[PDB]
Amino acid sequence: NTTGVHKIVVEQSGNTDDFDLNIAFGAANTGGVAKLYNENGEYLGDSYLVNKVTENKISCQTGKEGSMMTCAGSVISTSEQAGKKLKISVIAYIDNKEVNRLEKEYITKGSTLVENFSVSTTSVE
Repeated sequence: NTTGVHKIVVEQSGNTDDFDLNIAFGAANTGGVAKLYNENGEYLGDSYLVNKVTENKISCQTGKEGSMMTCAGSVISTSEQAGKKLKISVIAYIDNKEVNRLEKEYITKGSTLVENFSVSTTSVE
């Protein structure tokens, strides 16, 4: 069964001040639209959108009847200096069992860097 607590953790490290990290989370339950919760179990709404993430770790999860979760993100550089690095890890879980992972490293070239990513708990290999 694919039904359980669907969770996606986004982590950033490096020159975090020289980038803008924008992430959006969406999920589905066996009943319909899923409620979203943070690590402390606080309700976030049915869509969780964080613009210019300042935290080094962002987490989003469903209830026990979750069927899917998607995380879409964008990385935009805010520096004219080349060689600024951002490390991103996107880890997907179903009942605290890792089901998917994306590891990315972004490096500035002097021009505006516009990068995107999309990770889901139900992505087929």
